[PDB]
Amino acid sequence: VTHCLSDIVKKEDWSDFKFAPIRESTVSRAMTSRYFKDLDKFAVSDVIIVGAGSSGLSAAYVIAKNRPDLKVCIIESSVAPGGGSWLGGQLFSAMVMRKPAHLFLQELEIPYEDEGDYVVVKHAALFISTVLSKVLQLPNVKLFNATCVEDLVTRPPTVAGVVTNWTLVTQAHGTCSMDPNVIELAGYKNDGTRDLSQKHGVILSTTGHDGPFGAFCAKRIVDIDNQKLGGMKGLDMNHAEHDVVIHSGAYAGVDNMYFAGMEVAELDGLNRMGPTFGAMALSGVHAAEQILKHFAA
Amino acid sequence: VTHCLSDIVKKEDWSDFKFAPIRESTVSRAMTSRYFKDLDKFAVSDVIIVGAGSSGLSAAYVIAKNRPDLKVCIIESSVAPGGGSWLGGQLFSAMVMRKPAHLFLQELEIPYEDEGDYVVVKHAALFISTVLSKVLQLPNVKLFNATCVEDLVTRPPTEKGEVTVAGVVTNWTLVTQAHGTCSMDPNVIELAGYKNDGTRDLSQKHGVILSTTGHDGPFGAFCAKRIVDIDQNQKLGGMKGLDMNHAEHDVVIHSGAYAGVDNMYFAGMEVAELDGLNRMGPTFGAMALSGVHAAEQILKHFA
Amino acid sequence: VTHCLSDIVKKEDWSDFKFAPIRESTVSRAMTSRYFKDLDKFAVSDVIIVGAGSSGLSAAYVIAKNRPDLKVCIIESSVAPGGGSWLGGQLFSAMVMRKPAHLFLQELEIPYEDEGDYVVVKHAALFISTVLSKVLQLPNVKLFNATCVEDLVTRPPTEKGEVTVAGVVTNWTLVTQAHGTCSMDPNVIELAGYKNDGTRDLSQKHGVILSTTGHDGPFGAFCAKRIVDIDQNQKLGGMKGLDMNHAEHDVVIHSGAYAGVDNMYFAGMEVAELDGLNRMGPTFGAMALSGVHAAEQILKHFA
Amino acid sequence: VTHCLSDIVKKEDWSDFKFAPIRESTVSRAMTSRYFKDLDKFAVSDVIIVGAGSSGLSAAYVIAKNRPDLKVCIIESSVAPGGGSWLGGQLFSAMVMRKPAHLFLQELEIPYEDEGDYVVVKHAALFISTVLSKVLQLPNVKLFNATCVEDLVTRPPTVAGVVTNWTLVTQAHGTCSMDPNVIELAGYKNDGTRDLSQKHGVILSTTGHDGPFGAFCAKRIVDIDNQKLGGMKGLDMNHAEHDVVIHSGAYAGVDNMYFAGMEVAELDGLNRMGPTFGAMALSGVHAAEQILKHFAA
Amino acid sequence: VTHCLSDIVKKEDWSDFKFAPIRESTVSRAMTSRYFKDLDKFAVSDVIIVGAGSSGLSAAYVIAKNRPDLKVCIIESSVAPGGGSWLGGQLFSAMVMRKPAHLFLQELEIPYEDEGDYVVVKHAALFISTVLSKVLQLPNVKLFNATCVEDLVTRPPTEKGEVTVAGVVTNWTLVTQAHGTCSMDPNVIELAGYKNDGTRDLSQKHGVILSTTGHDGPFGAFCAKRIVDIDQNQKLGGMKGLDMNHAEHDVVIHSGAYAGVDNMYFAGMEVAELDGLNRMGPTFGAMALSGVHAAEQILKHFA
Amino acid sequence: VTHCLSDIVKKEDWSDFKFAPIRESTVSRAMTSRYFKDLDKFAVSDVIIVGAGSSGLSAAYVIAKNRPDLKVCIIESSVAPGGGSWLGGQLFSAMVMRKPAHLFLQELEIPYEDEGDYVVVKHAALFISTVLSKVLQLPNVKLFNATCVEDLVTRPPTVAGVVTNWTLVTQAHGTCSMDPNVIELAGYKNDGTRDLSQKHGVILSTTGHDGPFGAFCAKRIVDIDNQKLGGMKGLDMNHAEHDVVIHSGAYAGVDNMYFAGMEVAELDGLNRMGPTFGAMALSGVHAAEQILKHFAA
Ligand SMILES: C[C@H](/N=C/C(=O)O)C(=O)[C@H](O)COP(=O)(O)OP(=O)(O)OC[C@H]1O[C@@H](n2cnc3c(N)ncnc32)[C@H](O)[C@@H]1O
Ligand SMILES: C[C@H](/N=C/C(=O)O)C(=O)[C@H](O)COP(=O)(O)OP(=O)(O)OC[C@H]1O[C@@H](n2cnc3c(N)ncnc32)[C@H](O)[C@@H]1O
Ligand SMILES: C[C@H](/N=C/C(=O)O)C(=O)[C@H](O)COP(=O)(O)OP(=O)(O)OC[C@H]1O[C@@H](n2cnc3c(N)ncnc32)[C@H](O)[C@@H]1O
Ligand SMILES: C[C@H](/N=C/C(=O)O)C(=O)[C@H](O)COP(=O)(O)OP(=O)(O)OC[C@H]1O[C@@H](n2cnc3c(N)ncnc32)[C@H](O)[C@@H]1O
Ligand SMILES: C[C@H](/N=C/C(=O)O)C(=O)[C@H](O)COP(=O)(O)OP(=O)(O)OC[C@H]1O[C@@H](n2cnc3c(N)ncnc32)[C@H](O)[C@@H]1O
Ligand SMILES: C[C@H](/N=C/C(=O)O)C(=O)[C@H](O)COP(=O)(O)OP(=O)(O)OC[C@H]1O[C@@H](n2cnc3c(N)ncnc32)[C@H](O)[C@@H]1O
Repeated sequence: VTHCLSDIVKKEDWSDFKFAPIRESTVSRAMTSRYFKDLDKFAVSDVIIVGAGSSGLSAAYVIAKNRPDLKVCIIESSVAPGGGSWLGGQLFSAMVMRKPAHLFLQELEIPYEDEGDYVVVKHAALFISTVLSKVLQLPNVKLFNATCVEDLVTRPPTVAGVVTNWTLVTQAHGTCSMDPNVIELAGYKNDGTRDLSQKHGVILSTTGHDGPFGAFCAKRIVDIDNQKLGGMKGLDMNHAEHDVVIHSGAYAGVDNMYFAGMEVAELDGLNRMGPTFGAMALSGVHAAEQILKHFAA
Repeated sequence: VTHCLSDIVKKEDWSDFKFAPIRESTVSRAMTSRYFKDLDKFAVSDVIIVGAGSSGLSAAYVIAKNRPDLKVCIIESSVAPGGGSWLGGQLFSAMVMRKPAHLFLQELEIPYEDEGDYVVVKHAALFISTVLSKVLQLPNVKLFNATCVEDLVTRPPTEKGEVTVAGVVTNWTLVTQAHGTCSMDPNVIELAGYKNDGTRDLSQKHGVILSTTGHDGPFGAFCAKRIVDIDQNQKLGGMKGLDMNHAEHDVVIHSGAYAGVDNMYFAGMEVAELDGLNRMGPTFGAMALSGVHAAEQILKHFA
Repeated sequence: VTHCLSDIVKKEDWSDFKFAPIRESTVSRAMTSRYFKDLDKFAVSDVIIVGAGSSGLSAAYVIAKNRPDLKVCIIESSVAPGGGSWLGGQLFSAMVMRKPAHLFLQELEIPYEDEGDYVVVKHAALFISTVLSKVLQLPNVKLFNATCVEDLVTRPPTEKGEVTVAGVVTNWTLVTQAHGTCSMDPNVIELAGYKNDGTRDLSQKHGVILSTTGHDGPFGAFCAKRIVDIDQNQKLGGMKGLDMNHAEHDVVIHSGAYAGVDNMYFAGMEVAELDGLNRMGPTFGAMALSGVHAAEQILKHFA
Repeated sequence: VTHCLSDIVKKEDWSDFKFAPIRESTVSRAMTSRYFKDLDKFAVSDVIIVGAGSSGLSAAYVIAKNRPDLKVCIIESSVAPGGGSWLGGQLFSAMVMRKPAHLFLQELEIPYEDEGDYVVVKHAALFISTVLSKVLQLPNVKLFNATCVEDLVTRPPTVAGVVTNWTLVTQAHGTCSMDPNVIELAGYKNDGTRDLSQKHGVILSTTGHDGPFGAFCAKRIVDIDNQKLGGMKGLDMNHAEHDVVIHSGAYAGVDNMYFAGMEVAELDGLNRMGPTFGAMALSGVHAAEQILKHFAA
Repeated sequence: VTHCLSDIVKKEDWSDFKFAPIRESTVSRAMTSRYFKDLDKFAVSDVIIVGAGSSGLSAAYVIAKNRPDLKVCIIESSVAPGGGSWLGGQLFSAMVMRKPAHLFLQELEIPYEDEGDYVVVKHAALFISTVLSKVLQLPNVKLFNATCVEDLVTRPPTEKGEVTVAGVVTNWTLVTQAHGTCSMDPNVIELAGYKNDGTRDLSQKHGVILSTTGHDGPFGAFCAKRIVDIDQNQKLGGMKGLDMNHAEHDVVIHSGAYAGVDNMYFAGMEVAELDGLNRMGPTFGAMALSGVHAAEQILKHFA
Repeated sequence: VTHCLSDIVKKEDWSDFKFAPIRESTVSRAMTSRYFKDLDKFAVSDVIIVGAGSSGLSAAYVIAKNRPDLKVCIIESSVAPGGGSWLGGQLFSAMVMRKPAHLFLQELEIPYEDEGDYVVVKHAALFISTVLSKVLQLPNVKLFNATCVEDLVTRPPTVAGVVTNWTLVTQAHGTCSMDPNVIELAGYKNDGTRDLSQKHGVILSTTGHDGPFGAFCAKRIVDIDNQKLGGMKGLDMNHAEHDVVIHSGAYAGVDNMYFAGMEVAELDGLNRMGPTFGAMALSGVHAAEQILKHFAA
């Protein structure tokens, strides 16, 4: 039997095992210094992705892989990212993805079972953990998990950033009050006005349809903007997956604002697809394409 | 600007995009058929790992990588696996691991920042997502997430002790969390080693349970408490104060075979609860390496 | 009618008013940079005070005023500090303090009504807001509010006892209140006195914990219970009935160094829970003066 | 080592320490007598301030300091006053105030760190505790904390007072029922009609935007009055802080009614500012100016 | 068709009806002034009755009717007094009382149906509303409803026992129910018998507590549990099974002075919890008569 | 010392005390037989009063005292009747009643403190317990407490009864489902049609403004009927108490339907009065007058 310590630990009872000694504050400072550096670096971001589910992570991979220089800030309200992609339907495991979504799986080197017009990843968790791993390895991506977007930063008749807090704080806003923080989009001067020498940053909202804060940016934009929440319709896989992919990308009516995933179905009043995931990944690819074109222009 | 569909979607507006058509029942049947196959195949398992946190997943990797033929059944009560390893401390990100835990990171190809006597993974999420990915790709590993162990399957006492494990009693976590409120029976996952009359077959290797359910949360230290509750010759030590030097050392050394019960193994913070050890707070080297230690003992059992 | 802007706002409708312009990220960075500096500076503290109620804040004032060079780290689980001192009894306002506690009020310049053997501050809120203001102005005091102590950092037993304190284990209170529900690790604040290998440096003064977490609420008497839970040579006395004469006397006298644990101090109603003393109800002289007593002992330790 | 008892306690073990003996009822009566005197005195008030957060307390200081003769009744639903000013953003400590808000800090002798166009108070708690201390020391200010305004006292087509209860009672109104009390504004006779020989009292509502009873008086006035709740818009510090300060003061459509703080943003549909506090203090100053002018006329 | 306003309202549409005018503050001051007078007058009481249920209210009537000069202070945690006597069993109405409890009904002029060995009040609500009405009319009785006893005021041990009662610790019930969640101090109500230095005045009759808090609900058997919790020479018997013959007999006989504590009395179902007696279910004769028995002993104390 | 047992119990230790022996089932049957007799008798009622608070009980007394022959069915959702009349305001005790409400107190022989234009009952609980006692003593009044009205029984374009359940069942309707019972008004045949030889029964709804089921019949009538819920306005004692008394009685738009108490303020959009109780009692008297006239015609 062989493992990473086979050459270092020679006693069967592991009596010769040891860690190098440590002081508790060394650990605290190592963590906190790095988190402040993140908060400082990403206080102005090029791309803010709200929601690290299948659509948001798929988009994050394509964006960051193509433009490793861009600061991609991912805000995820739950402790565990991945949203609704840890399971298939009814607590079962298998993740069905219709072709050509398998081309995304090949790119990420995610194995699957080919069934002709669709493929199956043997566990939804395998897809999402793989995408997470690959996204997180990229140099200018930051995952702020346990952190919720509570509002939008705006400028008079565009988005200009997001308003953030610890999720557990947001969930206690009903119950002394606790202010949020802010993450700003690229493109402004120290007087708060537009700097046209800079490319404007963008928000991609991929907060799904479900859960405590589902379809968050859609509701807030509708709350402020002429626009109404379409409302997700009944389940119809052929029409739902097609429309979600096609409708994903730039939002008409607000500048520098993008959507993907099931949030698009809520906003545009499209069908839903239930336990199949091709459109989540590919809507992320589509949104990412449009976002990458914005930064190339 | 290139991506996986660049060769087949040529319209800027994606108007030429399409999925192959589908019928809803095809998707349903594709999912359900597979889940039953899993339930049928793993109804008798060689290794049952309770809790897919850092220590459980680290152990799973070492076991399954070394013995890809063993049925390794991972039961995880939460929807998302990974337990307490998606964050560092106080909702911050960085994962500190003391050397020699960095050798495990090297094996898994997880990048880190070397600070001398310890290293830092830039996000805890990077560690746990990577281990998950590599574990789940193995051919005889199954993750039953959203599924809780709520009791042990046992056989009567022997010379080895009062408690003799033979499997776990399972349910959907959401069902378990409603038991206090018409009642809903559990399922069972059995360990290898028994005949069709329920008695031991000594020609067969007995399966094992590795419990790695941590110390915290709704079901923390589950198997430790159940074993103590069944056998009053044993007691819960109770996790003591934070002391990184002593806690990480002791958790690693004390992980593995549990003295009073046969075919029963522990790793991670559940060991600290059971043996009354110190805790270490936001450092993770002992979680990975206690899993490695338990895995070694389990592999030797099957050798 | 005059106010701070009378010289720069001349329009009755304030149409000539303006702020200097600002960028949102400037504000964010101004806040976050400072909080990290605090976390870095106080990661090793000289005095850790658990609970910013009347007794904790009174102690903090005496300690920091006498020794402004000491890092005095105040951990308070609630958003608003002040604990039980924003009101008198039954939601009424007046704060009764028996003499000689009025001498403390004089030092803090808190006005009161003299009734002979006792005095009355016209609102409890006036006492606690004033002490808070004066404490927070001191240069090496830090208030980490919305932050809970959920465990102790320890070192192995010595001749001084079973429990040896070396810091506190911390988290955002809202996280602590969710532990029963993916798990979230704590942070640590360490006491002065240890080297980079985690062992004691006898050339350095050991830091101290003063626990003043009261008797009531979600985390009442936290350190008393944790110390009792770790060392079974000690037990929780349990707060007895209301008896103002005996309760206030005993709480003041019993406050200070805890007999069984080194570098550990108590004041306020937590002392009553630990030593099994009477309670006093809506009178506050013993809270302030027990803080003074504990502060004296702590200053002597550092002298 | 020296403290307030160094000349009175001479034993190291404090064995010579003693309190003067007391009877429990002496303490009870001292508290209750004073609270009834308060209830009696302030049953008719000149200024009722609803909400003791940054804006309400800032206004209370300016009003009471300039007119120490006026009965200023502060109603605060929480046990601890101070509202949302015990923290900065995301549970961090520092309180950023843009100039000229620093002139308010100088007046209250609150130390700060000067950063050019803005200043920083090292802990939000230092600002709010200092203002509280200074406000509470004034002779005709009363803080009724743990007490909630549940409704308004009115007279046919003005405000004439507030309807009060213990907050914990208000929070149980959903669950035998429990009547409120009343606090009346100055200006009426014993038959309940207007006494024009008296100056009419005023309400200043500063109940914020957040929490269990946020924007209370705004919602209730809109409920009764032609007026609609504007609804707080997205975060934009330049426009939010400017407008909140400017819009604070007398409400158009109801006589003797004033607003300040974030309640103004909800009512008038303004932007929000997130974790900066200059407009809270200065909107209170502005409202206080208008209120003081009403009582001077 | 006649009613109280027939002589002053002559219009069929009541258009000539009117109230005398009023100012809102007149009403407020009328209420608050009176409540403070109550708090001031009863701050020292002769008899403190904890719980305004059937047994407490029955005792109150007998005590106050016989000695109208005594300050009888009734503390009731609920908004509505009457405890468990607004209904019979299983939400049905009828109140069964075994003879000789019917003699109490006769004294209170409560009509009943005579069934031989027992009688029936047609609605439990009729019994409890009538006793309430007659009790509240007495000149030195005060009902502090919506007010909970959450502790006892005590003095140090004597020859009479470990626990020596000197009053009760009070708060608004809604505050007490929030203690587990900034902390809120209680008030105090003191028993007659002490001087201004808090010590006993042997020239004065000591006041008494009668606890009648039942067995059930949020604060059931409060004083029994507190007395047991303070003095470990005593234990909670625990209410046993239902046995009407033995339960009603024993509750009546065992009610009155508590053996281990001076100036302390019990009646009703709290006695069953304390002494470990049977329960009786939906019959109420023992509640009324145990109150009578306790009242007799209390009156003899003051005689 | 003398009590009801002084001639029966002669031992100081009460050792000679005894109850006559009993069998547990004797007690059960005595209770249950009587409750079924009530359910049977009142299954058709002449007057159904919904809510046994100050207004409903005041009305019940006047109705039943004048017409002891009428079956008066009082439905009360709480275990304890009395609604909001066990306390004055802010958990204080005193009950202020403006004249001429004192004439009602004299009739019920409730002592009070005369203060000129108003009187004070020393405890609200004294008023409500006295009225309860006197109402419950009447021969054809039944109090079904712990019982909630969940809906109305109707006949096509009138009320014809109420739909009832145990309150604890009603409160679990959100969580296997549990059907209600019915209480019918007098006036119908066994085929369910109107019997014009009989006087139609009436509903008086006095369910207040507050609590879990406040203003129940007002909301349900508005739900079905042309009519809108006025909504209770601000506190103004002079106008509120006058209007509540005047507006109490027959509802225009539904036949055989009456209101009194604060439910009238919700329905007709009137002011509220806070902690004064004259209008509650007198609105009950007014409603009772109209109801008694209906049964006299
Ligand atoms: C195909 C399947 N079902 C279809 C059907 O049933 O018809 C399905 O719903 C998809 O898996 C959804 O994927 P998508 O990426 O659109 O959203 P979701 O997985 O919920 O991810 C959203 C993520 O967004 C997070 N989130 C949600 N709201 C917020 C917020 N305000 N701030 C930060 N993060 C937020 C949330 O925690 C989650 O991780
Ligand atoms: C080092 C750090 N902090 C130390 C300190 O603060 O002192 C720390 O606690 C570690 O991250 C814990 O790692 P470990 O693998 O021991 O447990 P955890 O991450 O809780 O994983 C346990 C997993 O086990 C799951 N689980 C818990 N109970 C059950 C059950 N009965 N059935 C199935 N799954 C269960 C649970 O959801 C979770 O995913
Ligand atoms: C005299 C009066 N009544 C006596 C009686 O009724 O008999 C009375 O109880 C005093 O006001 C209590 O003063 P003290 O300073 O002992 O405690 P408290 O005011 O509860 O302050 C404790 C503080 O400590 C905080 N706290 C409590 N637990 C924790 C924790 N684990 N970590 C951090 N902070 C904690 C808590 O939020 C609070 O602010
Ligand atoms: C600048 C910052 N954030 C801006 C942003 O996020 O965009 C911010 O929100 C300010 O700190 C708010 O200050 P403001 O004084 O407007 O309100 P707040 O601090 O909530 O104080 C309101 C006070 O009013 C109290 N309160 C609230 N409602 C009531 C009521 N009905 N009766 C009595 N008191 C009440 C409440 O407890 C609290 O103390
Ligand atoms: C005979 C019947 N059933 C017997 C059986 O089922 O076997 C039965 O239980 C009797 O009705 C009980 O009468 P009793 O007077 O003992 O108590 P109860 O009616 O609960 O009245 C207690 C009162 O006491 C109150 N209370 C209870 N605890 C407290 C407290 N700590 N402070 C103030 N008041 C308190 C409570 O609200 C209540 O009103
Ligand atoms: C004057 C004072 N305050 C004025 C102000 O604040 O402005 C005040 O509100 C009065 O005391 C109210 O008297 P009223 O008789 O109108 O109602 P209330 O005492 O709530 O009685 C209603 C009764 O009706 C009951 N109830 C309420 N809903 C139902 C239902 N659906 N079925 C049966 N019973 C019901 C409820 O339990 C209660 O006992």
